[PDB]
Amino acid sequence: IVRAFLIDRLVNELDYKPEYLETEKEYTIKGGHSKINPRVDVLVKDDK
Amino acid sequence: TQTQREVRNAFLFGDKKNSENLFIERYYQLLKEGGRLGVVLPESVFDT
Repeated sequence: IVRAFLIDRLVNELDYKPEYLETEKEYTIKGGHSKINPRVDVLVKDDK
Repeated sequence: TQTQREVRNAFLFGDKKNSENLFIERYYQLLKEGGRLGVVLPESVFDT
């Protein structure tokens, strides 16, 4: 629920294009501990 | 402007403003190993 609200506010209230957005990005480099290969919750980018 | 900025991450030569040439890159992205390509490209690809 909070993730969905964050996505809505970022795309609309924060005026960030929805294409420049990722939800889950697995990393087998063991970037911490979320799952067996920890992932992200929200990520937004510029044209790179 | 916005369209060019939104696409200059999926193509090697997205920075160059020759968007006509982007189709050939898309053709490579679509064809599987061993596929066949047939196009009607203008002479500028061949001579300029």
